[PDB]
Amino acid sequence: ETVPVKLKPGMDGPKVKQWPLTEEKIKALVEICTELEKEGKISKIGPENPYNTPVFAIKKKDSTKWRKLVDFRELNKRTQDFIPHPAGLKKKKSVTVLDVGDAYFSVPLDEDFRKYTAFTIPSINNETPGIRYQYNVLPQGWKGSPAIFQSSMTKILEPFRKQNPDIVIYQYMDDLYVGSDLEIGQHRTKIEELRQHLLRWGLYYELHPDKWTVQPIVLPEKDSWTVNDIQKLVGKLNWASQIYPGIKVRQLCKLLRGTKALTEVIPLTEEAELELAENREILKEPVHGVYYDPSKDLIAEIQKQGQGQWTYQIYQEPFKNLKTGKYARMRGAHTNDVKQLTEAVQKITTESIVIWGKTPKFKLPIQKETWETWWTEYWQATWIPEWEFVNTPPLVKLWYQ
Amino acid sequence: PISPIETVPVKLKPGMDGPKVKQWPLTEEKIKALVEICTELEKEGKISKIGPENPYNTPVFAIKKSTKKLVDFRELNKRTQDFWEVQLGIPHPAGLKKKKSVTVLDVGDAYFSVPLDEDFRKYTAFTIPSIRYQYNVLPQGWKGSPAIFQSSMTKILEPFRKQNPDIVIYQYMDDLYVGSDLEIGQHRTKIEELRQHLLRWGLYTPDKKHQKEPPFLWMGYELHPDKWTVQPIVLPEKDSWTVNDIQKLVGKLNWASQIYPGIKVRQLCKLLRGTKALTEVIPLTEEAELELAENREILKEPVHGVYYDPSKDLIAEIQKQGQGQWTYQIYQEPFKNLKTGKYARMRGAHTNDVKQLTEAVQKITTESIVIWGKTPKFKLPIQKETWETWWTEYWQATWIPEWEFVNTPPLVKLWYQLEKEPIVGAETFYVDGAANRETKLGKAGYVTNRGRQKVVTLTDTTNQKTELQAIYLALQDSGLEVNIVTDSQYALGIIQAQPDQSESELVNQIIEQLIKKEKVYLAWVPAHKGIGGNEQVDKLVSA
Ligand SMILES: Cc1ccnc2c1NC(=O)c1cccnc1N2C1CC1
Repeated sequence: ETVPVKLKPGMDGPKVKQWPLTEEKIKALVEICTELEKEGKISKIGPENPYNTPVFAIKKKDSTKWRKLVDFRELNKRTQDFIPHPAGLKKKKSVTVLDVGDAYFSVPLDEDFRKYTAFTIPSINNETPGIRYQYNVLPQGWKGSPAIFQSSMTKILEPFRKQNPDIVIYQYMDDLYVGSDLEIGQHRTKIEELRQHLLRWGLYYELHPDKWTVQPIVLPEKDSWTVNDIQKLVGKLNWASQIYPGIKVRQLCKLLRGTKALTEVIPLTEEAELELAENREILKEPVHGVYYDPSKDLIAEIQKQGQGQWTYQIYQEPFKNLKTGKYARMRGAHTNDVKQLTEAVQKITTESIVIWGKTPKFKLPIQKETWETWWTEYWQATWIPEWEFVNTPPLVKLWYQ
Repeated sequence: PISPIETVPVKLKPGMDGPKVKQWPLTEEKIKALVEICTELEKEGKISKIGPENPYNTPVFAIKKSTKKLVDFRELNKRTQDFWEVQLGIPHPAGLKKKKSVTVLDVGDAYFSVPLDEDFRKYTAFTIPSIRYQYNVLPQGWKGSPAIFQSSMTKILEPFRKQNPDIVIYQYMDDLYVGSDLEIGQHRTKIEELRQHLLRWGLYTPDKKHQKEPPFLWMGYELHPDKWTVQPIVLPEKDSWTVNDIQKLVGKLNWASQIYPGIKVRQLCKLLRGTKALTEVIPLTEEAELELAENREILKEPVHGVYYDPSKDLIAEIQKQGQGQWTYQIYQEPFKNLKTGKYARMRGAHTNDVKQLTEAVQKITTESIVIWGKTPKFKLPIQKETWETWWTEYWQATWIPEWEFVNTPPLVKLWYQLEKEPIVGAETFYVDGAANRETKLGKAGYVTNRGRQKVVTLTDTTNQKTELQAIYLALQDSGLEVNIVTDSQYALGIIQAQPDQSESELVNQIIEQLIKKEKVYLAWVPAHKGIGGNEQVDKLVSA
């Protein structure tokens, strides 16, 4: 049978529109889509269905195979409401991620809700009308899916949980998060073990939580200080003063009284030396009393430092960061800000799941057109977060550098 | 011409309900026209009689002047559910691939040949003033007819498409362009197979005798199956020129700027200043007579292009045609263009050629992906070095697809660079600016390590305006090198961004000074703190 489902009061189905895709991506979606038609997963629809959501194709970890990906961000917000996230997982030692989108194909979708899932495959140069289809079973990427299929999920995970009662399994949309403390060899296998147990009903990258913190701010150490040098330090210090209110700068400012040359080297009094020492000592730890509020939204802001570096901060309330960090590089595409920014977005969303089990609202230092033209060329997750574009201040970065 | 095609289920918006509009009691003069019309119509299948059960009704008319019927369904439209948008984007010449032959079938009264949802069918009721009838096919001008017809059309072609994969069909409006690579006899033959096929499902199309001939005009171009052309347009001449007149000329010349070079409309455009009415007559000036001439010649040269060849690389080259303006062309064989265009001087709050060039590229890449589903290899008037230098010093994320340098002045460069560190032996100015928010009265100025200093009163100003002013002064009154320290993170940003183009008079005056200097180092400090230097100017620009 099929459990009924509805949109929230007053809401109507999405009517977003289809971005154009490259040739390579269209061909692939046709192959993929025909097959699913043969199997009765999807059905061509009429012009009497006015709804629509965008779709595209990605490559995964490394295969030559493509994966269909539908952006239900919108449909999800309009879908009605319906586990209690495991504090453990985060404190674990090694989490591997598995894609279970499949399981949903084995379940019928209440036909009244089906129209809402309509989507369209484009055609090059508009020579052909698009190809329209709507889902007949539970569709990957949708919010309702994981819910409606939990009764079955635990049921199958029932045994393995019992067997290994010290490994944590948390689910998020199409992903399954498994965490243990075993040797990174008998860990990698216990996983596979599941890969097979999981494959008896029918389905088919090592993270490391213990090192995700709120990295400390540092200050420059100098041989000899100059006016420029001091001014700069006062600038940064002043900023930080907002977080740590006990930070002082009366003694450092005193050294600048006058209207001197910018390069003029200045000697540090014993007073300034103290101020520094103290300030340095106040910054050896994150600020006090910062706690996660679940009746608010997670926010993530990112700065570009250059040379392949990017810094970020996840917070709920200004100046009270829950976590901060930096993402760089490891052997890949030598120079493509866009690729890097996408990757960075994925890394951050992941943690926000591991820890809090929800996605953060991004603030991207880039331009809409640039972002929308290319991000898909490098995406890799079954999920997609929310985001907006901005004009990064000057300090902000200088501060985190 | 009734169709054996399954119908599309329809419904009225939720809550809404069928029309029940009265029926005019017009003369029997027109009646007999209707009686007949509707009868053949009836026995043609298109309509059917009814009676007691259909309480819905829409006004029907009979029209004389065509010297030999018009039902109005507006009220039924704002009742019908919404349908899926009909293809709004359409093919562009440069996207097609060459053919041996091309024919265009004319799906005439395609509309009236398609069934109407038996269910929904009732609401299309209308009575002939003293017979009740019902529509059975898609009515002229009814909300869903376009959308529904196009689809039905799509189905009917499905098989045929599968079996003749080397054949290519384009549905548009009431048209079917079909081209191929077969021989002229074979091609003629296939077409006739389509006709019958369509004929098979109740959709009639004229024959090879009553057709339409190549080339075909498509949004400005003339199309042959082997190549395309742009009909040389005409610019009338006369004494009388209304504003309206002049506006139109500008429009035409403007579109041709895309295809033809050296087209200009400035002096011809500076002719609408002040105009009081569209019927007003502006005396054509001289430069506006001279320009109008140069354009006429240039417009006499014919322009020929070619189609797309899937087995060849795509390549775009761009040019700096003056500030904010750019030109581009795309080809596959040197000299043989596919398409070319122009981008009007985007004008912002502050940018530079490197930033601008970046957008042009982006726009072209978006364009390309839609025409060909690919992106060309770029050839640009910029140094690879210039690009690496900007890439690292800029905060926003930025990128350019594979490209290669093409020395071809004017190249696009950076008009000035900021020092990464302060300068030894250069004067040092501390500048400030303050303005009241209730009176908008302000003060700008500076102090230096060389004794000197200046202040300046302002009117109708603001915090960011005066703050920028202080900087201009300093830049203005000094040697070829300088160290400048301001407390406005606002003004820092604008400049840190090495802008070279802007709409603000002041920003430009500054950009100019900046281009001049030999070395410049801009520095920032918190405002209103103790910090020496800053607390001097702080005091002088207050009152
Ligand atoms: C107007 C139009 C729009 C889209 N495609 C075409 C046409 N018309 C043609 O004349 C044509 C010319 C060259 C290549 N394809 C063409 N055809 C395709 C059908 C063979």
